[PDB]
Amino acid sequence: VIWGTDVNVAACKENFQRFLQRFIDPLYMQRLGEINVIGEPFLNVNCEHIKSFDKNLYRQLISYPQEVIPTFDMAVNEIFFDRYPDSILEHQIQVRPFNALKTKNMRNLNPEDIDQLITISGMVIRTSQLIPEMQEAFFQCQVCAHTTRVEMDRGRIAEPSVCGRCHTTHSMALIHNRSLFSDKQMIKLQESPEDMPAGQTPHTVILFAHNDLVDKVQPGDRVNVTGIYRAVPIRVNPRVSNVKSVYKTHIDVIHYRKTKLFSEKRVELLKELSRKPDIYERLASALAPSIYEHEDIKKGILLQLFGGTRKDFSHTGRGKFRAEINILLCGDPGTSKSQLLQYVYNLVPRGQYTSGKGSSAVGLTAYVMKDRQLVLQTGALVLSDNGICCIDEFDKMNESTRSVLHEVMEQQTLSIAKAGIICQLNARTSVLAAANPIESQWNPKKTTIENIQLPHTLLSRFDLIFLMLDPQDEAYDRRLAHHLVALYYLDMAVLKDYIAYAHSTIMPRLSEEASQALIEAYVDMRKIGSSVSAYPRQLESLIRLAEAHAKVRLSNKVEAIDVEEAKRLHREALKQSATD
Amino acid sequence: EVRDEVAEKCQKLFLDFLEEFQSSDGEIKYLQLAEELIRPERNTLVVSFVDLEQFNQQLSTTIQEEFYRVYPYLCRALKTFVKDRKEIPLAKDFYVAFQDLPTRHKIRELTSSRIGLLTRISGQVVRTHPVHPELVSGTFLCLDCQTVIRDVEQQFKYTQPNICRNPVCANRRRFLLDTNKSRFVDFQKVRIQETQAELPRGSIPRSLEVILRAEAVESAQAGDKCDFTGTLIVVPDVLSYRLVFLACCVAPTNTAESIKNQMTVKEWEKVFEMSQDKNLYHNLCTSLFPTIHGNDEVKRGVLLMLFGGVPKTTGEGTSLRGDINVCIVGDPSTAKSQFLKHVEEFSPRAVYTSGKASSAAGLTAAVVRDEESHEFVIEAGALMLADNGVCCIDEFDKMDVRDQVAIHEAMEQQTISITKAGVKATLNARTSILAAANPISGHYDRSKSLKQNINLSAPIMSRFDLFFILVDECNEVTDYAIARRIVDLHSRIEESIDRVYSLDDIRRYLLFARQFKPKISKESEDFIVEQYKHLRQRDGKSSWRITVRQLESMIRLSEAMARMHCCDEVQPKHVKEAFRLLNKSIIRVET
Ligand SMILES: Nc1ncnc2c1ncn2[C@@H]1O[C@H](COP(=O)(O)OP(=O)(O)OP(=O)(O)O)[C@@H](O)[C@H]1O
Ligand SMILES: Nc1ncnc2c1ncn2[C@@H]1O[C@H](COP(=O)(O)OP(=O)(O)OP(=O)(O)O)[C@@H](O)[C@H]1O
Ligand SMILES: [Mg+2]
Ligand SMILES: [Mg+2]
Ligand SMILES: [Zn+2]
Ligand SMILES: [Zn+2]
Repeated sequence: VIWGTDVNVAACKENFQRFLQRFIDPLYMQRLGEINVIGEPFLNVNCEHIKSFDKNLYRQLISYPQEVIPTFDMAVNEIFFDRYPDSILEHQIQVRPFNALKTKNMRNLNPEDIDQLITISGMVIRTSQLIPEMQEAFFQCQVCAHTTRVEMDRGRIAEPSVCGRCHTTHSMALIHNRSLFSDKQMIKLQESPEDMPAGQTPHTVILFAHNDLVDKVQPGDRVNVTGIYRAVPIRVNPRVSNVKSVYKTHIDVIHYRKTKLFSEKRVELLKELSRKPDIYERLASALAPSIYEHEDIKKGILLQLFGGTRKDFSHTGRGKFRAEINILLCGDPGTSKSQLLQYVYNLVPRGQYTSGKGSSAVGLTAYVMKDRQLVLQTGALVLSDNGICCIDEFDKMNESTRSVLHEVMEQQTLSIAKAGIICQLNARTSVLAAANPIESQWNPKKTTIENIQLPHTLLSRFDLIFLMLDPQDEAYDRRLAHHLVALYYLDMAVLKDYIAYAHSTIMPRLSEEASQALIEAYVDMRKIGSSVSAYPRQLESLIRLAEAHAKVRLSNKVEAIDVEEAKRLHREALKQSATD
Repeated sequence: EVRDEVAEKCQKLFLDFLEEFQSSDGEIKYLQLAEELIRPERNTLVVSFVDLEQFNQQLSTTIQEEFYRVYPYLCRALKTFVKDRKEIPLAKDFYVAFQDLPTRHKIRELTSSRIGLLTRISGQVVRTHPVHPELVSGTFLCLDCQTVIRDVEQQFKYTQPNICRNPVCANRRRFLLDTNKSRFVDFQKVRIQETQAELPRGSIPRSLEVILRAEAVESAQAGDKCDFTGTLIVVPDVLSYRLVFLACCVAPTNTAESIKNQMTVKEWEKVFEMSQDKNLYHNLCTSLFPTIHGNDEVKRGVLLMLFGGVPKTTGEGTSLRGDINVCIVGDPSTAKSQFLKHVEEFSPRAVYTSGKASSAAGLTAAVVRDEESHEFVIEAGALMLADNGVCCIDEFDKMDVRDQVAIHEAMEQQTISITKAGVKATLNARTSILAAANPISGHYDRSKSLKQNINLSAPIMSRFDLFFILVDECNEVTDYAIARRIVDLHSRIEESIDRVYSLDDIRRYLLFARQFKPKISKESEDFIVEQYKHLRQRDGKSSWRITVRQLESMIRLSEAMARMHCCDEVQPKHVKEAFRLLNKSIIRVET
């Protein structure tokens, strides 16, 4: 074996080559044929397959990824030289193993894993242009033009300091274009936030895609990356060869995985309780128990959590559809709007919480900034690209930000002219806006637009406008206070699994009953408006609401009961927002 | 005192290619190109890559592999070829511009492996820097020994001499520059990006900086789409490096007969059927707009906008518009954004945007300091990106005053001349514009004039060929039908559309139809004259009056409807329908 390792070149190769041929879910030979057809000279492999096939080889793989991978390529290429023995490829096949040891506690990573393969789930934050790094430096004497080369001089380059032909003084200067280079992309990636128990300080790491696998992950993408953990010294000064005792560390990526659920008991449990007739009401009452007497608001946000069914109108030429639900909560201060947003953001996965003020700690916009490389720092909406962004104090905002909000609500994407190029960052998020009245309290006989002074267009894009206030009813204050004092002296997890399962599995779809019920509801609204009339965006809200209610029922097909509840809840917001 | 025999061999064979290779006629074409190159302002010699491959396939492949290495030798061989041939000025720079390379790569395909070797690429310009003289052969002299360190070529940075020309002296730090003797050449930095076609959906394009020299300096402009032959090269920057593509030649990004021959038989048959197909007008509108109910006049006008009339340049050099400008004013919702989105979705060269767009470009060309270099750069806006295309602008009511006047200048001229901070330039933009707006106070007051209904200035109103008013009718039948269309679309997730003609077939027909230039029959001329007599006799009351601008739109519309059927001449059928569209477009004040 090579020194310091339990690795034999031939035996490991045969064991790996045995794994390629002999396997049970043989797929590796099939994708090899696909590779022989396509020509893509890589073989991405779930390492757990090697674990199931050979735990020792998997253990041997983790211990010595750098040492063992060239043997794996050698085994695969000979297999390619066996099956389809003649072929044409710009270079022979390679292997990019992945999904081996989910040490996803990135914040808990030890130096024991140095030079051992690890896979981690996280969201890429920043990237950069590919760095052309020298591997062979062409040189040529200044005096007599005597050419030469220096090849892979241990990272640094060794200045010849003397010619070869005339052997003059230091005259052999590097030739940039004649030299040999390789691509190297630097990426900075953050720990996956939901995986962090405390999250008091989210962990961040660096990545290096060398000569290949470059630009395959755009910023903000939540992916599982598998690569070799690395640590290198840092010179105290570039001039001096002294180095620090501490060691800055990075990952050399080997594979990118772009991105069942739980045990069978959970799917049994959610399917069980879903059969309850009042599960829709029970979840609403169960959701946000700290709040009291608000149920229409609770039901609305619950439908937003479930969200409308994913729809793909690309075939129709109609573009993407806002399947997500955007609810604006408008009400007096002290009415628990902020608590609800904090509650929903705390419960919801991959969510976001921000403030309508520009002084929000995050900021609801992406922009370029010098690292000193001018790199795009993302925005909260893009950060919650699919999740839910709970925006507090939404009323107070910059008009340009409101313009940005109008775009993403209209298009589910954010267009930014970085430098000169324009990038359309897709943001199919769900917006939970919280707005407070202008002045101390809500003056009646003034619309929400009068009482908030916002564009009628933008709030029209909001499907649901929940108007909540503080009535001058001492009974409600009395019951509320008793409820709070009782609080002074269903678990969320099952609810989160329910929504996660519904998104993972269920997909609402229109029934002709629901279709006709929706049509009757809209024309009825139009007839009511025939005497603020109906708008087809309201129909878009109603169908989207019906999908969420069907998703709550886990029917997988929208039913007229969804339409009736959607019509009811839509009318509630109309009644709440109705004003003369 | 070292010679690269490969470069000597390549230079000789390339010089042989210059002085032996010949056209099909049997004459040395490159002698004729060199003969034309003797003129002032003429230094780049065009060369066909396939020709020198035929002359020597090894020479072409070696040049392809080591293009940067051998390129100075090509210029030197060009100098020997051209100097003796004619009375060329003794020393003016000469360059070789390549072409006929099939290996057209995407920007995604560029790598360190492709450094130095020649390659062709295609993309869209983003921003163009001013021209700047750049030293190529530095002429230096050590202050102490005063020996002239001659012709120290600088690798695109302030590379002083390493050591004195005098072996005795080693001052090593006080090389003064000779301003005149150092060779110079003008370089221009330009940013390009991936074209939309190559670009994956939702993917950020690979921005690329390129250097332009000799005739290539002004070859391309800001915001245009072009193809470039040359090679990629590293450049050191503050052992760091960054990539730039030096393009020797710049070409634009891609006739009816040539298209029809290049068009496959099935595509030819379909397009031939489509040209023969009567009622293609309504059938195309229905196919183009599956998720739409009613408002077919909007669908009609957009389709005419997609085709557009024939442009004309007068004997006085005054350009006359070929495309057109159309606007829509509609109540809240009512599918205007949906209209624009379908148009953008179907059409390449169709760019969507909003008047609320707070970009510094302001939808058009803009002059802005570089974020790093601090020099002003002509950064192209989306309107310039849509050159010879379409712009689906939203929130046209909510435009900015700066954009408003600049846009008004653009549509009036079909071009924009931008001048600020000393920098000056002009750019062509023959782009159909689809304005989307809402009435003032949200809803359209038909009892009030269009000037009251919208905030747009009268020149904007004049320069727009058409205006379509959409109003929320209380008629339940339309409301029921729209809901039926929408719910069927949602319930029938796919297959709800009814595309009698596929969008590719639609696009192929438009491309082939665009190759035609329909003419005005004298029958149609008097027919057009007769139509405007009725319009003039009608005299509105119309929300807007009737100037010659209405007639100009009419003839451009008739040309488009002549282009609809691919007929080389206009007929009265096209004119009367064009009159029907515009005359119906005239909405009278309903007070
Ligand atoms: N209807 C209610 N049911 C239960 N708790 C309520 C209700 N109304 C108010 N509260 C309580 O009142 C307090 C309101 O705090 P919170 O900061 O969430 O209010 P807010 O209305 O969102 O405020 P603001 O608009 O000023 O940011 C919390 O204790 C909330 O529990
Ligand atoms: N006449 C119509 N026929 C069919 N569908 C219609 C019609 N009018 C509106 N719709 C439907 O209305 C839905 C919502 O309209 P949309 O969001 O496109 O409006 P908009 O034109 O952008 O509005 P505005 O700019 O005034 O806010 C669209 O999906 C479209 O299907
Ligand atoms: Mg609050
Ligand atoms: Mg719109
Ligand atoms: Zn030498
Ligand atoms: Zn000296």
